[PDB]
Amino acid sequence: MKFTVEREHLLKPLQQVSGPLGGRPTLPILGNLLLQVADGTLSLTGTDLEMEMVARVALVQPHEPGATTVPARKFFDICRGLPEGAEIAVQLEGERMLVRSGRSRFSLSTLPAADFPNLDDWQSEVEFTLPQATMKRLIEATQFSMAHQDVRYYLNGMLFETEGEELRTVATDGHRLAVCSMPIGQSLPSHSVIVPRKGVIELMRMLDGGDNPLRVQIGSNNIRAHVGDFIFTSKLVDGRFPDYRRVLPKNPDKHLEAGCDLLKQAFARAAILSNEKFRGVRLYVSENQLKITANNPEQEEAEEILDVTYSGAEMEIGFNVSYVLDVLNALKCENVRMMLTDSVSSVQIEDAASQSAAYVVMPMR
Amino acid sequence: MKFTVEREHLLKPLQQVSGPLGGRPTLPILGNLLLQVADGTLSLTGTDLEMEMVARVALVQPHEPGATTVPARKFFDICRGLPEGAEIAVQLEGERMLVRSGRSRFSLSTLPAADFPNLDDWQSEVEFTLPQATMKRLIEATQFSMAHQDVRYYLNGMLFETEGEELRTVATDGHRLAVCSMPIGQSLPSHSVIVPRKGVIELMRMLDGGDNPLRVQIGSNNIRAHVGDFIFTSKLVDGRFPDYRRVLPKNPDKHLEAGCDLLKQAFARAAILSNEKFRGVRLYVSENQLKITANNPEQEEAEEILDVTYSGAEMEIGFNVSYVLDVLNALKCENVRMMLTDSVSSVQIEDAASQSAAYVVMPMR
Amino acid sequence: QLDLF
Amino acid sequence: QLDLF
Repeated sequence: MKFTVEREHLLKPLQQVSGPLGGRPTLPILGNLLLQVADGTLSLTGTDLEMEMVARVALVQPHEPGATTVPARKFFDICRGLPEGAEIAVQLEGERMLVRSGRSRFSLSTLPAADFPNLDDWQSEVEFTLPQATMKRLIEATQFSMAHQDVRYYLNGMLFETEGEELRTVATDGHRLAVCSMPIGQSLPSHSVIVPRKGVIELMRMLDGGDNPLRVQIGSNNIRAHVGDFIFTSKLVDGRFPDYRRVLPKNPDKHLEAGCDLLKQAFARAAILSNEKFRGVRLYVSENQLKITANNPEQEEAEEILDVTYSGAEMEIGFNVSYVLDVLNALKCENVRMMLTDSVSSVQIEDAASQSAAYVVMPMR
Repeated sequence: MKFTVEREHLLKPLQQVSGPLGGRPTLPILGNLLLQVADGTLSLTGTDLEMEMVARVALVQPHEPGATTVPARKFFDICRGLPEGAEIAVQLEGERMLVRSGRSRFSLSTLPAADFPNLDDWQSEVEFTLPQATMKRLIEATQFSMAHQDVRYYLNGMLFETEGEELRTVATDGHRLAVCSMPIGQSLPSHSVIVPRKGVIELMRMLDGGDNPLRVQIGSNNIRAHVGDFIFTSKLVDGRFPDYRRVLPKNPDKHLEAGCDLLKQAFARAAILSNEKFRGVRLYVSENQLKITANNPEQEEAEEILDVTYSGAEMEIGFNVSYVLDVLNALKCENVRMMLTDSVSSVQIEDAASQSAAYVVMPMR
Repeated sequence: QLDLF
Repeated sequence: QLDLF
């Protein structure tokens, strides 16, 4: 195999395919990228066994078909290290891959293409396209609520749910939940899948922001996303995700509205004097007022008083301030709505101007 | 103790005294900031028993003298967390410090001011003032050459040398050396001191960039720097630093000139395929040409050929590429000059247009 | 800290 | 690796 490609045509694909790859791989071949020349296209593949990233690069310049695997980080660094506009001539010579550009020459060790892990074939059950910005919004709105290395593995991922013309993401750690729904403009069958944490991270990373729409294909045990010349494929988490619909407060009697920034800053300041482990704060809701208090084992105390829009009954609710701040930071809006029941029931937090994202936080006794 | 100060005028002082106060402290009081109100001035002090940070804030509003110690990070975070233009009202109320601004209230635990470590007064032996930019340049030009946790403890710091009207910084790890001389427009006695790594870091950190000159005072075992209303004091390293003058190649016969960027990029690319631990590259110098080669245990090879300005005998010299790259990155000039003797003797590297900084790198084999 | 489920 | 001193 041989190919000549402009450095500019190779850089973003190399960066994208090196994504699933970590500092210390399990197998040495996992530290390598699979390079395949065929039909005037160079395919680059990176894997971690659970997910794969494939990039396709058009070859205009003479090339010979073939395949090999090269150390990803060394190959990317070589190409990146080359000057702007450099022409990269690559050729397979025995058990070495030769990289030449100008008066720069590199010989990289190879591992056979036949040894490269093949992700199992599957047929797509549900396919839809959506703007990149929509996928970014869906992920960013819920990602922080995913569990961190929880024993219940199904919580360490993001639920992706199709229902009618909507795509929905759900993330929960058992204490707080985030749910985001976005219209797709295509009638979809009801499907529900769990995308692992790393798959979620990769889906985010692949979104360049540009005009290119994102094509999503969901199978029974895998998910695939196509963006421009990239194809990301991930295994799904085999588990049953909790029902978010049951978690949502049914008819919250109490509705509080406040400026997101003022609310966030008051909680951020009060957080300083809350228990380092338990992060407990107290909310005292009263007519057009919110009082936030915190105290820690060193007996330090914080108090914040805000003007809010509230007319219901006075109540005292405890919350892990980190969970509240996470929601307020994910919101990025002018005003927020907090929907309360009682002191022992979950709060629903939203944009006061949008119901597309809902945040459910279970309180603290 | 009582004071009222505008947030923006407490922030930089808290950032400058509390910023260096990091991690799990030896004594709990070390995690605290000493606050002292006296003569219409609020003094803020942070210490680690060796280095000290003192800021003086003018109190233009009513105040009551006194002293206490408060958790540094919590107090800084509270003030930082308060809105733009906030008026911060502070008062001591028992074994707790009260912080009030708007409808925000904080009660912080205190530790007695009398328990706060008071560093012994010392007499300045050498003093001079210099622009911040000069100190920044002197440190940045040599800092990378300081040793990292070397048994020869005196190499883990930076030598500060005064001679005539010059201030000079020297840093070495025993393999490479960096020396920077700057004229200071004040006749100084010949003095030489070693500032520890952490003191060097703090000296850099205290440079705001602004109009304020820096006033340095050096004692027998301590160094102090004043910038505006901030006083940084560090203990000196009690050791004998090697003589840089001896280390400098006497009269090199060979001189190579090259574009810093082309040279840097060629070395950065060859570095990829060099031994991960030993970082050895080979330089082949010939008439107006430099060939850089690198190989690793996996027998991967890199080769770079550059046009340089070299009129001398052909030679092959081995170098730790990291040492070379560190110099080339510290240089930030158009052209570099490499002054060579032979394959087993040190190279001197400098800006082709300036002798203010010199870099001496011992080769390999 | 209470649980959602 | 050779030493400066």
